[PDB]
Amino acid sequence: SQRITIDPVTRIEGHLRIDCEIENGVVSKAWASGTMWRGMEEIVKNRDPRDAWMIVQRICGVCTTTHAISSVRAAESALNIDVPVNAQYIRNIILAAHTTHDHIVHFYQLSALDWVDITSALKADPAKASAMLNGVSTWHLNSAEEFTKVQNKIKDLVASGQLGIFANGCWGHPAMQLPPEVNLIAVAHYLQALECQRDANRVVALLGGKTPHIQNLAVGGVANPINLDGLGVLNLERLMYIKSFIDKLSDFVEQVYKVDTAVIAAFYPEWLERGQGAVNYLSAPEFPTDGKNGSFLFPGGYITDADLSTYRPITSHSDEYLIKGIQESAKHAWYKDEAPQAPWEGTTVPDYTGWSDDGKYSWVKAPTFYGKTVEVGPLANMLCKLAAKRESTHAKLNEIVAIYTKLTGKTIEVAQLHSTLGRIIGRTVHCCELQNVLQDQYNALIVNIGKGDHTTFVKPDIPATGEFKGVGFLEAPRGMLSHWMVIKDGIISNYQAVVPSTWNSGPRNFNDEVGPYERSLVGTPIADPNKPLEVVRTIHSFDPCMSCAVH
Amino acid sequence: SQRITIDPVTRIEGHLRIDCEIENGVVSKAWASGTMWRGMEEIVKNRDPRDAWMIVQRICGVCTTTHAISSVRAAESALNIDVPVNAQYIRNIILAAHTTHDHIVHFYQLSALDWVDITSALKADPAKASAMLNGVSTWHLNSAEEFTKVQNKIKDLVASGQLGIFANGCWGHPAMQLPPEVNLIAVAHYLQALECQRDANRVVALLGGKTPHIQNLAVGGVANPINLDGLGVLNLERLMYIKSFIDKLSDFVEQVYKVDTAVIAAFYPEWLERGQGAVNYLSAPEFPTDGKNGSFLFPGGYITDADLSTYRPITSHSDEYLIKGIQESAKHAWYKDEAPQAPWEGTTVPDYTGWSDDGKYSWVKAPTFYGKTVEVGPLANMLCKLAAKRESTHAKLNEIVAIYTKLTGKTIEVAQLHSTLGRIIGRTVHCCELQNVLQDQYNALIVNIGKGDHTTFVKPDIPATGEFKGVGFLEAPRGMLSHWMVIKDGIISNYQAVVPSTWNSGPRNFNDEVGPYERSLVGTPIADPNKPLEVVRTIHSFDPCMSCAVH
Amino acid sequence: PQRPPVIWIGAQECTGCTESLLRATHPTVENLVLETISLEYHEVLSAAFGHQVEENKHNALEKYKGQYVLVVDGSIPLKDNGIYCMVAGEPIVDHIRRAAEGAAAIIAIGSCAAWGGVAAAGVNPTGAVGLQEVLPGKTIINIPGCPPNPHNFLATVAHIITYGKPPKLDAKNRPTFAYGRLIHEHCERRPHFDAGRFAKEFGDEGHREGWCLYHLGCKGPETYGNCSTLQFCDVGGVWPVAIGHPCYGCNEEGIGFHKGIHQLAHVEN
Amino acid sequence: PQRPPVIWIGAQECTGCTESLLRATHPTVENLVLETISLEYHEVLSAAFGHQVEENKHNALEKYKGQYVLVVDGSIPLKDNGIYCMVAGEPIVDHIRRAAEGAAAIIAIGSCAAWGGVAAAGVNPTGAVGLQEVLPGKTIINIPGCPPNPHNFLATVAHIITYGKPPKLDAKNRPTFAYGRLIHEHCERRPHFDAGRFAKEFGDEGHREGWCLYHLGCKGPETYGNCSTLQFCDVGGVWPVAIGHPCYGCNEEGIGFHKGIHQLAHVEN
Ligand code: SF4
Ligand code: SF4
Ligand code: SF4
Ligand code: SF4
Ligand code: F3S
Ligand code: F3S
Ligand SMILES: [Mg+2]
Ligand SMILES: [Mg+2]
Ligand code: NA
Ligand code: NA
Repeated sequence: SQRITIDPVTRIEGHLRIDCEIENGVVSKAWASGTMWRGMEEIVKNRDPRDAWMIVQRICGVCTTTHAISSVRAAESALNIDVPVNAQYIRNIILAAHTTHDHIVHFYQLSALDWVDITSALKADPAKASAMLNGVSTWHLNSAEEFTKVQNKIKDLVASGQLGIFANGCWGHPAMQLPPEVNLIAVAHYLQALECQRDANRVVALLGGKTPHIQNLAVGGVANPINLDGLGVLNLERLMYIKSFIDKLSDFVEQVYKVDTAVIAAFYPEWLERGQGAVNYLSAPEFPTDGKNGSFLFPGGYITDADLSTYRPITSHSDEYLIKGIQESAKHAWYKDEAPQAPWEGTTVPDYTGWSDDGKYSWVKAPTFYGKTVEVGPLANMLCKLAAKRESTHAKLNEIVAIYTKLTGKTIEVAQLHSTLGRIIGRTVHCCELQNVLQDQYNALIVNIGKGDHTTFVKPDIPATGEFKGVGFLEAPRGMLSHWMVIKDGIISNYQAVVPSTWNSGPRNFNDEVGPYERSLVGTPIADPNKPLEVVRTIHSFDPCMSCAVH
Repeated sequence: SQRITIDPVTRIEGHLRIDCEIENGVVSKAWASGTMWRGMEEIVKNRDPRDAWMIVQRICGVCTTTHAISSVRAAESALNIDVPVNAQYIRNIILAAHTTHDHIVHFYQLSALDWVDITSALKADPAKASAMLNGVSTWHLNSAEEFTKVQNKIKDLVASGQLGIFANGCWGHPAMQLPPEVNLIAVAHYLQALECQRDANRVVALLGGKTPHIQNLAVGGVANPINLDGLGVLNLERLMYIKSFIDKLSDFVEQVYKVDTAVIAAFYPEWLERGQGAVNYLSAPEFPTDGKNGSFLFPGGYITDADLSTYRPITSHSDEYLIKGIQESAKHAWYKDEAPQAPWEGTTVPDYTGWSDDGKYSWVKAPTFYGKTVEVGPLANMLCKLAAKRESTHAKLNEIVAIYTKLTGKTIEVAQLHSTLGRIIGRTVHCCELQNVLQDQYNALIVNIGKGDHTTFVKPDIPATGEFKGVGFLEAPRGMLSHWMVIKDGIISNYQAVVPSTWNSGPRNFNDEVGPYERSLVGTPIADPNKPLEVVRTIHSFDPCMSCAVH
Repeated sequence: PQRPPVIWIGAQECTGCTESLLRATHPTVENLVLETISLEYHEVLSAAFGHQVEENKHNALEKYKGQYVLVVDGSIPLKDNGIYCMVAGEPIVDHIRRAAEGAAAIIAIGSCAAWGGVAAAGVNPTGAVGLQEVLPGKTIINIPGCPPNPHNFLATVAHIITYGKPPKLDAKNRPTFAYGRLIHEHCERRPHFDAGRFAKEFGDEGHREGWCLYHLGCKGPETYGNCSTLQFCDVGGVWPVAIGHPCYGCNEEGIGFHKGIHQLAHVEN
Repeated sequence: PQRPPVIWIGAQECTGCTESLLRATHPTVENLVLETISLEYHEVLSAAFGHQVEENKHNALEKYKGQYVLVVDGSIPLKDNGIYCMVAGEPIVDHIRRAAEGAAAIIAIGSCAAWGGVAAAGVNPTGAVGLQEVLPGKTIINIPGCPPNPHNFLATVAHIITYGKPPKLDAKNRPTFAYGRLIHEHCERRPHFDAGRFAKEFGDEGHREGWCLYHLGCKGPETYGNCSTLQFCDVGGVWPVAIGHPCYGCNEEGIGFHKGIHQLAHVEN
């Protein structure tokens, strides 16, 4: 009956429009729409397979690195290349460090202001705020004096009359539930997060050559020259520099981010009871550690009917079960060919017809796995790891829940993870586990170099004739990413990307079934239809990236 | 009567031996001895005047920059050169940033372990340590959690059985008077100081080309090329980077260093009542801001009879009163010529005869000012500024005293500044005032460039015949520095440096009057003649640099 | 005191140019938005969303007319009447033209806004073009790169703020302090190029000695920028060539995204 | 867990080499002394003094015999039986010979210890010599510079700790990763040198465009080092030539402290 539109949705990447039908004050139906297209799949066509990664990395600069690594993995798949183990270590360090930056920025810079009221922070007693965290965190930057400095920054900003990016936010909104002291704590951590994410990106830069957009990859390995005794190359001094930044990340992740996740949950417990996007979940394994593109540190898998006992593990990037299940349809997207297509047969022919609620309404295609809708991302990857009985994932989850229980006296069951907060918890768990990946892979690299292996690259043999098909999987910060390359007579004849936000933000599918964003919103109460904070909270929990979704 | 030797004195620069006679548990007589000589004055002889600064900068790497600037000032003096004002701004920023690093390192890394017992810090309650700073400092890194992390570092170091540089210190010595909590506070700040001094040196590096040992000077100005629109030169981006580091210094200096000075004084009241080294004080004016080598930001002058009402201002580096008064005697030093020598007629002919109590016992010459023994350094510079009624100096001193009062209920009068703690307070005051110098001189540079002045260098004419004499004064971290150059037929025919630690550490002079170190020790109580911590406390307060003293 | 207003509009962008601000150190992003400028509109960071954020934009465009710096990130798609980038139900080109009317200065940040970039490469599916083409009567300051070092942008803005005028620009309206010289004309591997010391394959002996990357396809000889000097991320020694990969020419129209990675700089096929 | 022991002896030093550690970032000096090594003796930082610090030296020599890295800073004066540098009443040459006998590795840090440096320049008043001259039978690792970038030293020590042997050395026993190439053979101003674009005076037009400094007396053509690549202080873009002053050849025997600042490369005196 009552229809609202949110366009643009802010604090995401790219251009997203959300519509909701509201019945009796609650969302009864929703539409997600990506409103910008570039045609990156077409732009990369007819080129040397080796060129693709530099072009398609530009699908997105928020999740920089991801499309680059997926693209080289796709060409390596097509050409049957075994990546040298040193190149795996380097790719793994880059991906883990990037994802650390990515998750931190998402929780604080992109998401926190959905839950945090900066004007309420002005009312806080900084001494009280500090005392609240006594015995809750060991973080060294939670003093009343630190909180006072932060509070004065907010005061100065407000007093200036130029709130800028903080202007006209949901200050005073009924759904803002934190006490003033907790709002102040959150703003202090928001600012501290900026330093931590910078350190994570210094790791990425030292191996990538810069960030955003790394430039050290190759079909066949990496471009870093390993030589301990070389001037101007990747030597021991450079490796020590990389290690110095890796060592700076864990304290913030464990003592601030992990803790804030539980604190938010404690003050917003009903958000463990809404925002479910799907009953099926899919994740790819990640961080290969052998010389044959396998032996992943993280397992992947497929779960149906929100039931962990259905878990089907995926531990190979050439698993035909995974490869053969994936299709996309443009029944409700602005493309010409509407029947479901497997990506090796995919087309991307624009057919813009304007937004309509029962027709085509998005530039995002609707992917399916064996014809079903699936949620991807840190919730999917967490649930797969729990189902796989990975001790580290259980322990990390239990740590967050323990803080929650200390604050509330209540517990969190697996059933409650299928929710807006569960999704956020999955992301935090991922970030925590990635710190071990960084330490492990750095050490593996140092050890392997000591065994006399400086190999970083194997030259591809690209046949001048014949057809070759390849797919590169990657578990990106937002979920399972796959690039699909067909090579014919030495050049790219088809290229299709199916991106995690494509899965989550996709419009109604070939069977008219809603995607995760659209499903997650049904049931959401709206205090003010003019300022639908509650919608934005759930959508942000998926960490939308529309340049990724649409490409 | 017991005779003791301290050799080597550690936590200074260079090689120092101190001997003391002890009577009835108190030092009755002392000898200070510089035990290493290089002959830097002779090494630089017979060279082009332009070359001197790169060589004599190597007199010392602790007070790097200082000899470099003094040397070019001496050549500029001899050749009648007016230094471009932009070169003055740049020299000033370098000297001020360097001195900030220098003073911070002296208070913490060099001196703190005279007053702080790290083993006692193990006994501290971190929560009580944090609490006692409530209302004392606004610093954001004084939480119980920060102090706990620090205490654990000390604990792990001690548990290892490898105390390294912290082994066999004056732990448990009866003259250690801080409570466990304050020891822990000091160790935390010792570690935090290392980051602040690094930021100070990043300012120096961006203008100097590196540090230690800058490489941007010239007789005639500086080698920095100012061009806001140039690639690879000193442009607006580089200036912004410099400013970003300048801005990071003030909080630590004001909220940690300044506060800890008062904290130490609070627990060591009798150290405001001993350690006087002289009744006469000398300082040079510093930080010229015009195009004629003058208009100094900091005044200088001469005080006698420990009485500020005797103050004689010195406002020019060409002041004949200052120039004509300075002499050095080698009666008690290991050189051949013993009568007092004006530095333009000075000689440095080695004559090593070994140690003699009544004869020669040091490589340091004994300087005098019109025959008087004089203390130089931050105590001298503070007293001159107080005498001149410099508001900023009085204000900063008063702020330190107010913290002291909060802790003790006592105050500090000018009479008490002639002491070991007074000397330390003078250094802290200097460091605080330098932060405004940095802000002022950076802004002056930006403004001047905006007016269209990009001039940085005037090429000197070195006459091929004739004799020219010059003197370059500089108020260095340890006090008044002077380089004296004679040019004859286009080359250096004599070079003599009279260095701040030469004044303070000088042995008995031509009339057998002891130098400031030697005087300052008379009256010092000694708990343990084998571990004379009390002597070391007073000697360290002068910030000895023996490579400087002897050269 | 009041801070100078900046309005930031994203067209066909990947958000890499905004992300570059998160790596900046002089100023850092927090000092930028709290102390140096007033970021009046930016969709990535704004607390407000939907109707409220467009309200912020309108309010800013009116309140600071004649005084704001307009920054555009991304290419502008001309094909099919602008429908390939629609925000709040309107082609982005209309948002841009309206904002440009009251701008004190206009900056195209990134190669996409500067000259079309990757979105305009290949067959150019959306008819993407650079900002100058959309605003023919306006002076546009171009800061190319994919993305540029954030300080190429920040020092340009600082020059406008501090001295009241844009920095000196070249014939392509790029600031000379950052784009006034070819990378190859200020590259530390030039001695290797001169001597004939070239890497031929990643991981070979020359590559592992830090030799010149020309024969791996380095586009430094035809690309203007400061990548070899300013470099990236302010940690020292970090740019693509230093890491071991040839310059791809991402700053330069017709090089980046057009020439193959391993295509030589003197090869135009 | 135990840390590798290091014994640091200062001879005729200016303390610049120790000061370089305070600029280091990987490791920082605090991480160095608490995590990376056990600094068993160092007079600049030691809490103990006099008899107690000498006790520390003796105890460490005995406890760690065969295990410690010996580092010497400064030249050793041979004239007049060693009296130009006396510590605890003994010539420094004896302290050094004593410590050298039980060392697992020996490093001469700085140009003074490496080859005599500034102290041995001019008429050499004290008969100053480098460490290898004092210890003819021992393998000495030379890490020259006045002072060197601290990571030239730290990464050498790390190689010894991590891989159990020194890094690859050149003919002068300098680690190749830091000293294996002339500065001029990896200098970003080489394109200007090639084109005859030379600064002639500080502040002239070419100087203010970042041109080559050869004719200002740059000793890059005859000096081995990593100053143009690793640079200094880890902030990016900081080394003498980048700041606008010629290399003085401080790394290189017979160049630094011998030749005039403005004397040209290959010209003798
Ligand atoms: S320029 Fe490169 S980075 Fe900046 S937006 Fe266009 S694509 Fe993303
Ligand atoms: S080709 Fe590339 S690597 Fe070689 S010198 Fe030129 S810019 Fe440098
Ligand atoms: S080398 Fe240069 S810096 Fe190191 S000690 Fe000798 S003089 Fe001081
Ligand atoms: S002479 Fe000096 S500045 Fe010129 S290219 Fe050689 S090393 Fe670089
Ligand atoms: S690819 Fe781009 S980032 Fe610089 S090194 Fe080349 S212009
Ligand atoms: S003077 Fe020395 S520091 Fe490097 S640039 Fe030249 S070798
Ligand atoms: Mg696709
Ligand atoms: Mg002298
Ligand atoms: Na709730
Ligand atoms: Na006392």
